[PDB]
Amino acid sequence: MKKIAVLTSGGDSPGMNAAVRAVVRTAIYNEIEVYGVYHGYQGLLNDDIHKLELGSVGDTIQRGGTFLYSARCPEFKEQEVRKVAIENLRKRGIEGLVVIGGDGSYRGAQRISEECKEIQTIGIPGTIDNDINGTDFTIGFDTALNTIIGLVDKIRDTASSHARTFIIEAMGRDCGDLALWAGLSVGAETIVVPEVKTDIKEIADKIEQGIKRGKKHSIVLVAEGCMTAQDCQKELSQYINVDNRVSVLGHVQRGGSPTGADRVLASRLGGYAVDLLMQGETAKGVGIKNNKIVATSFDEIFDKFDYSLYELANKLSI
Amino acid sequence: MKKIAVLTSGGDSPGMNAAVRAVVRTAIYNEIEVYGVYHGYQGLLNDDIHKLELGSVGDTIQRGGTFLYSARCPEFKEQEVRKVAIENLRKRGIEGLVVIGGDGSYRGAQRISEECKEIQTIGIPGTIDNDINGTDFTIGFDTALNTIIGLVDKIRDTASSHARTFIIEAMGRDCGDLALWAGLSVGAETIVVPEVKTDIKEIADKIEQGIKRGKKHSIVLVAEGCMTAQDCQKELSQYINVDNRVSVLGHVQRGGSPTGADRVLASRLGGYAVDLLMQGETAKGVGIKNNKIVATSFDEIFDKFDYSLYELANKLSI
Ligand SMILES: Nc1ncnc2c1ncn2[C@@H]1O[C@H](COP(=O)(O)OP(=O)(O)NP(=O)(O)O)[C@@H](O)[C@H]1O
Ligand SMILES: Nc1ncnc2c1ncn2[C@@H]1O[C@H](COP(=O)(O)OP(=O)(O)NP(=O)(O)O)[C@@H](O)[C@H]1O
Repeated sequence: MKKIAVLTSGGDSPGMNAAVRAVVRTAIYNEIEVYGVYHGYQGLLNDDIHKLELGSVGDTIQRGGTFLYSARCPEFKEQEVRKVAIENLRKRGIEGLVVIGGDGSYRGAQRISEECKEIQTIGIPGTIDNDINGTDFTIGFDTALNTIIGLVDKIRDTASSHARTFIIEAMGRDCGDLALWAGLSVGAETIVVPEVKTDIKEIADKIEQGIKRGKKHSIVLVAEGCMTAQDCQKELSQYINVDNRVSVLGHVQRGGSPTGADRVLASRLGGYAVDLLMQGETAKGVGIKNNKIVATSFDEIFDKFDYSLYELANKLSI
Repeated sequence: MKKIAVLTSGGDSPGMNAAVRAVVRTAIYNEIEVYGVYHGYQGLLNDDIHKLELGSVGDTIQRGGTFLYSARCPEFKEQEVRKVAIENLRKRGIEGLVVIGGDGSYRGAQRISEECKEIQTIGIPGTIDNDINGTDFTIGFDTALNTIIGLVDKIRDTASSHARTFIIEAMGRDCGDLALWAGLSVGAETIVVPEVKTDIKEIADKIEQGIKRGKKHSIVLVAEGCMTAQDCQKELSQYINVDNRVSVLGHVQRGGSPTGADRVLASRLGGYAVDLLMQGETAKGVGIKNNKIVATSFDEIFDKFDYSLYELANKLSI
């Protein structure tokens, strides 16, 4: 393991920079040359590979997004195209490749191990979802959660007092963890998530039942996987008279400085990824499982929901 | 278990309110009457006990500190004094008492179980320290960590550019976790903690060795357990010419809105505490051990340091 490349792919999440920083610093410290791949897997095809120094990642740990960029490269689903990406690494004597992204970007990394015995591949879970296997939390999740806390606190403060209701759309993809954790933290009366059978009657039953009993504003937190905020406002107007503040949080949830948890967590995994490449291991995602740093094969990853925590959220509301 | 009292003791930490909120809501939901004890154990002697309703804890989850207050009651170390506190609960038909504080406040709770078979006692780890046994993190730690991130980022931004060095004092008590996690997150070149043998020569060796090699500012993060910030500035002037920004963070670290992690973590433990009182258990601290909610006897608690994570911090700096 004498040369390592690293790349960022998929949705950008807070701590991607810290993770890169960790990989670069760890590698150079172990006398490995490191190459920054720009623009996700698009970069990989464009031969947008550049050698990185210790200074390349100064003043980054606190930075939102990724300083190598990210892309969608839907063409990376093809053997023939991926051939051109492996050559670009092959020709340059790169033996290890580190991928920081979601479960989609992992699949790309799994392929490269399958289609090139010469390149070791490791995955680092840079995503907001908490959707990734073999890790309890992903790098981005804790930051997003607070971003939602904050923006909710701001909708509250910038609102008319006539507003009884806050139908708030939170980002995950197919995973209701964000909305459950965010819902709990802003003390939301309803939480709508793809994992629990959603009773709109019951939710309107509740809003009518406790506001009009003297509640300032109820807030409903909604997982994008489950439905849109406007959908929830539509479906709730089917029982009850409410249209008060359909706030569609969106891509702001992806931005902002990583919180402490993500910087630390990113750094540990960024390091670990480098250790495992030197150990000669491959085709694994790294993570934190039961407060323990671990590696899980891309096999096991592609072959979570705490209903307890959800029930508690509802105990705490009424 | 028909009546529960709850109290906050010791240093106030972010999420104490969320924890109370959780206890109150959970108890009432299970048709238990709940009593708010004001001013820590001082309240307990003053008979500052008041019945709480669901509304008593509205608009609190996001609030810093505790709305029942906290006190130092050094007199609570005495059998005779504690007699008067047990009567005050005894006379009122209170069968369970919930204590939210540090390991000091736990000891008080352990006593009451030992000196009253009639009152079940549970402890919830509301403290910044991360000093408490049977829990990986305490309620307050994640919030504090970001408070340090933020205030450091502000010292940076509000500083002259002539300043090469930032000797920053972080709060823990006898535990260097905060300074290690904070140190890592602001990318600090030195981290001074009570657990590792501190080489001041080596630290000045490093500042001289890399600033004067073109580094804007080095930051040194210092655990209060280990030494004062001024002590570190003094001891460093014994090798090298530096006195640039001895910022003594202090009690601001205790304040501020809890982050997401602490609200959630507080809520889970606040609930769990109530469950365990109904289950008939006693003299335990609750917590989260290897991503699992657990209870540990006050016995085991009074009978952590990741040197790996510390080593990584130093790999990532130079
Ligand atoms: N199933 C797949 N097979 C091969 N390559 C893939 C696959 N899925 C994704 N990729 C490649 O990796 C990129 C990742 O896209 P995407 O699935 O949006 O990222 P993600 O890593 O899941 N992040 P997020 O969108 O936050 O979940 C795609 O643009 C492709 O370039
Ligand atoms: N060893 C003890 N025995 C009996 N009572 C105690 C003991 N230590 C503390 N107390 C009581 O509990 C309070 C807690 O004080 P302290 O040790 O400051 O709190 P803590 O819970 O450790 N929080 P922190 O200061 O953040 O660590 C004291 O003021 C006493 O009222």
